[PDB]
Amino acid sequence: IRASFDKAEEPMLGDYPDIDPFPAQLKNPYKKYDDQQDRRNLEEPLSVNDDLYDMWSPDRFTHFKNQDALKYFIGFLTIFFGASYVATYFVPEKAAIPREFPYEGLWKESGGTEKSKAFFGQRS
Amino acid sequence: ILLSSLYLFNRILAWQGNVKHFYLFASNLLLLFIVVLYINFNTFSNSFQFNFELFNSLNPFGLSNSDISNGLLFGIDGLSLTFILLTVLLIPLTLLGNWYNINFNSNLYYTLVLAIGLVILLNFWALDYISFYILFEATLPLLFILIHIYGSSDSERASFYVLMFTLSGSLFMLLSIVVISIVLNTTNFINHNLFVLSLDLQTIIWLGLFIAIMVKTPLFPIHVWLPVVHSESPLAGSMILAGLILKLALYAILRLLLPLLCEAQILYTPMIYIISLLTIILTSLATLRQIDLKVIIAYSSISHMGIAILGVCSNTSLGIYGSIVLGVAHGFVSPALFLIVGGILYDRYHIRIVNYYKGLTTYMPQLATYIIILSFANIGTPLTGNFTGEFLSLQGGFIRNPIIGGISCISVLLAAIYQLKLTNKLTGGISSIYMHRTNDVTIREKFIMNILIISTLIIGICPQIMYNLLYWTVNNYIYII
Amino acid sequence: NYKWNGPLPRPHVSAGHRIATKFLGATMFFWMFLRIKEEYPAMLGLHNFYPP
Amino acid sequence: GRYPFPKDVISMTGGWWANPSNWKLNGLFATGIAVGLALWVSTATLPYTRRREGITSESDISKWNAAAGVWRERHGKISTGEA
Amino acid sequence: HQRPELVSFDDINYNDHKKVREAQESYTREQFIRLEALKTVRKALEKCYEESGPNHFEDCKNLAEQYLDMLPTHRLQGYLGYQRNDPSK
Amino acid sequence: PLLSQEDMKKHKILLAYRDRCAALLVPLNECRKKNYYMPWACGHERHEYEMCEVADFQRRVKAMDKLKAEK
Amino acid sequence: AHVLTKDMIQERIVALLESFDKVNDAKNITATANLTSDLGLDSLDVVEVVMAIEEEFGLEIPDHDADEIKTVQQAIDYVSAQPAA
Ligand SMILES: CCCCCCCCCCCCCCCCCC(=O)OC[C@H](COP(=O)(O)OCCN)OC(=O)CCCCCCCCCCCCCCCCC
Repeated sequence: IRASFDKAEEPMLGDYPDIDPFPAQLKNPYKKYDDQQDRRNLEEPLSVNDDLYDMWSPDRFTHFKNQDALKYFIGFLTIFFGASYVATYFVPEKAAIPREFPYEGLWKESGGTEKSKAFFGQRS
Repeated sequence: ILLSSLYLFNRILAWQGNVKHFYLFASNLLLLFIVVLYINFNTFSNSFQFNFELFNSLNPFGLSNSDISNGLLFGIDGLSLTFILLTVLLIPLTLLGNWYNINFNSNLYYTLVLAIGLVILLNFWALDYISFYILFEATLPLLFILIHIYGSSDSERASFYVLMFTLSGSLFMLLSIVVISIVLNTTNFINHNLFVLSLDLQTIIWLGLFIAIMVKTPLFPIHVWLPVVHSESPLAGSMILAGLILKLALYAILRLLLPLLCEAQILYTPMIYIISLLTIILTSLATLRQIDLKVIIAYSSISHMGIAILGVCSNTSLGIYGSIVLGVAHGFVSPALFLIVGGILYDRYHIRIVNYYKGLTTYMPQLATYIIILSFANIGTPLTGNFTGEFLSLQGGFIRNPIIGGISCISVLLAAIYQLKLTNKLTGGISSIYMHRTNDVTIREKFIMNILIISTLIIGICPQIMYNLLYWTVNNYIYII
Repeated sequence: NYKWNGPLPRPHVSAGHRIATKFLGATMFFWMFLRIKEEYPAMLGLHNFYPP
Repeated sequence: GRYPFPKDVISMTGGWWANPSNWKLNGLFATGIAVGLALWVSTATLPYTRRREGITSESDISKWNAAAGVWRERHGKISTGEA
Repeated sequence: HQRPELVSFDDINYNDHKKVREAQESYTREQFIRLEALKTVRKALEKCYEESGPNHFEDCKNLAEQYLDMLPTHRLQGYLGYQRNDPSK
Repeated sequence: PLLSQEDMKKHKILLAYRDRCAALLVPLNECRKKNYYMPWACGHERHEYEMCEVADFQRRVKAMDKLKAEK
Repeated sequence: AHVLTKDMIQERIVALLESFDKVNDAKNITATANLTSDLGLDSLDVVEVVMAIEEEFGLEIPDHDADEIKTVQQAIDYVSAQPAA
C-alpha cells in the first residue's frame, strides 16, 4: 500500500488481500515468532511485493531519511572535490628543474628512431 | 539381429514387466557405439564420413546404393560428432534420474523419454533440410504427451505451450525450407555453400530461419514459454529440454543458416546483437523476482543461450568455438541444477516455492556442497567449461561490435546476482520450520551429479581437448574477404 | 569474584606474559633509540642539498 | 561449550567436533600420502622448470631482430611515429 | 606426415566436389601455416624481451613491430569469402 | 665520466637511471648484489651515488633559478 | 568457561540493591521482597533498578518484560531464564 510499486499493483489483484507492507527487519525482534529468524508467524498474509520486504531483502537504514542521506553524500563529494580543485590554484612553484638525459633524451634507448624522436625521447 | 533383439525385448518385458533395465542397457550400448565411431573418425578432413541414405526409391527399407539420391541423407562431421557425444552422455542419466519416482504407467514414461533422446540423436545426423526438419518436429508430440501425463499441477498449459510455440516458429522455418527447395531443387548440407542466391532472396529466407531460431533458442521477446514448460515438466523432460533441445538451435544456426545465407547474415548481424543483448540483460533481471526454484533455473538457461548466440554470430573463430563450448558446458551443468531442484528437493518435499526453503546445510551438508559447486559453475567460475564458453563468446562479440560486446560483459555480474541470491537462501540460515528432515542425497543422485561436475571440470581445465573435432568448424563459417 | 561493588584485587598475570611484555617493550624502545641516534640528521631534516 | 547434534548427518568434513578415536593411525596414512604426492609433483615438474635469463644467446636474439628488420623492409614498413 | 596438394578456387569447376573440398581445405591449411608464422615471431619476441630487460626497447624493436604488423593479417579468415566472391569482376 | 651507450646496455641499467652518474650506479649495484641488499653494507658506493645525485640536483636548482630570473 | 548459579544471581542482585541509596533499608531486602511496596521504590526508581540489573548481567530487557518484574524473586527467575547472562 505504502510505496508506489505496491500501489501500482492495486489493479492487478482481484480477491487477493491488499496488505500494507512492513519491512521484516523493522519488526521488533523481542516478540516471539514461529520462525524467529524471519520474524514471521504461520499463516500470516503476504504482500504482493513480499519479496522486497522480507528478512532476506536489502537492509533498510532508519537514522536518516533516504533523501537527506543523498544530500549528505552528494555534499561530501562536492565539498571534497571542489576544495581540492580550488586548492590546485594556490600552489607553490617548484625549485629544481625536471631532470634530463643524454642522447637527446635517450630516444634510441626507448625504442625511437631518427625520423620519430618526438614520440619516444626524454627531456634531453 | 533385429528379429532376435526384438525377441529379447519381448521376453524381458514378459518376465520382468518393467522395460527400464533394457532401456538403460540399450542407451549404454549406444554411448559405447558412438565412442567406437569417434575412434574411427578421421580428423584431418572436413568431409562427412559415416554417410547413409534412407527411403531411396530403389531401396525404401534399406540403405541406398543408387546413382540417384532421392531419400533422406545422414552423416557426420566434427561439429555434429561433438553434439552427438553430448547426447549419448546425457540420455542414460535422464533415464537414471527418474529410476524411483515414476510408479504408475512407468513403461510408457521410459519409452517416451528414450524415444525423445533417440530422435534428437538422429536430428544431429541429418544432412539435408527436410530430414533435419522432420526430426526437429518429431519431438513435439512426444513432449506433449510426456508433459501432459507425467507433469506437475499446471502440466496441461505446459504441454500446450511446448507444442504450440515450437510449431509456431517451425512453420516459418518450413516456409524458408520450401523456398530453398523450389528455388534450388536441392536441400542437402554437403554443397549448399556453393549456391549463391541473390541478396534480396537471401534476406527473405533468413527471416523465416531466424524466427524459428528465436522461438527455439529462445530469445527475447518470445522466450516466455520456456519457464512454464520447464517448471511443469517431469525431471527427464526438463533435463532433455535444457541439456539437448536448446542446443539444436545453435546447431541450426551453424548448419542451416550461415553456409547458405552468408551475405544476408552479414547484413542482419546488428539486429541479432540487439536481440541477444536484450535477452541477456532483461531475462537476467527478470530472474531476480522469481519465487519458483525450477523457474529460476529455467530463466538462467535463456541468458546463457543469449551469450552463446552472441558468440556464434560474431564472424570469428574464437566466438564460434566459445559458443560450442558454452553449449556443451551448459548441457553438463543445467541438467545438474534441474536435478537438484526438480529431482532431489521436489521428490522430498513436492513443492517449489522459494519461501519454504532455508538453511538446508544443517541436515544435508552434501546437498549444500553440490548446490554451491553447481552454482559457481553456472555463473562461470574459471576452470569450468562455462567460463571458457562465456569468455570466448564475449571475445568474439566484442570484436564483432566493441560497444555491444562490452555492454554484454555485464552478464558476469547479473548471473552471479540471481544465482547466488538463490543459493545464499538455500544453504544459509536456520533450518526451515515448514519442512521436516529428510535423507541427504542418495547414491544415485550423487552419481548423476558427479558425472556432470567431472565433465564440466574436464573441459574447464583443458578446453583444447575439444579442438581435434572442431578446428575445421571454427573456420568453415566465417565470411571474410 | 568474591567481592562485588567493591575494590578489585590486583590482576594475576602469568610470569611468562610479564616477561614477554618486558622483552617486547624493551626491544621496541631500544630499537627506536638506536634508529633515532643513527638517522638524526636525515630524519630530522638537515644538510640542505640546495646550494647556499 | 557443546550441545547435542544429529548423529545420522554424514559430512565429508566430519560434522560436529569430529575427533575419531583412531585419528593418529589415520593421520599417519594421510601424511604418507601427502609426502608421496608432494615429492612426485616436485620431481615430475622439474623438467618444465627453467630460469628466465641467459637461456638464449645474443647470437639468436640479434639475428632474429635482424631477420625481422629484413621482413619489414621486404614489406613497406615505417616505424611507429615515423611519418 | 601428410602434405596434400594445394588447390585453388580460381582453377576448379564447382561441380567436382572433390576439387572444391580440396580447395577449401587448402585455404584453411594455408591460414593455419600463417598462424604458425605469427606464433614463431611472437615466441622470438618473448625470448628477446626476457633476455633484454631494460634495453628491450632497442634490442627487440624489429620483432615488436613485426608482431604488431602481422597480428591483423595472419588470423583465420575462412574460405567462404573467397569461394563465393570472384575478385576479378 | 659519462658511460658508453654500449656500457650502459651491457650493465643493463634501467632507463630512468641512465644519467651522467650511472657510472657510480654500476659498482653500487654490484655490491648490492654481492651483499644481499643489506642496509649496513654498500655504504661507500651508496654515498658516492648519493653525492653524484646531489650535484645533479644542484645544477637543476640553479637552472630553475636562472629560468625564474628571466621572467 | 564461566557459569552462574541461582545463588550467585541472588547474591549479585542483593548486593546491587544494597548499593542503591534511594532504598528504605538494607536489612529488609528479601528474595520475595516487593520493590514497590517493601522497599518503597518509586515508579522511575524501579526502572533505574532494572537498568542496573541489565547493566550488571549484560542482557537486554524489553519494555514489556521489564515492567512485569515486581519482586526480587521475579528478577532472579528472569535472570536465570536467560542463557547468555
Ligand atoms: C519418426 C521420426 C522420423 C523417422 C525418420 C527417420 C527414421 C530412421 C530410422 C532409424 C534408422 C537409422 C539408423 C540406422 C541406419 C544406419 C544403418 C547403417 O548401417 O548405417 C550405414 C553407415 C554406412 O554403412 P555401409 O555403407 O554399409 O558400410 C559399412 C562398412 N562396415 O554406417 C554407419 O556409419 C553407422 C551410422 C550410425 C548412425 C547412428 C544412428 C543413431 C540412432 C540409431 C537409432 C535411432 C532410432 C530413432 C528412433 C526414433 C525415430 C526418430
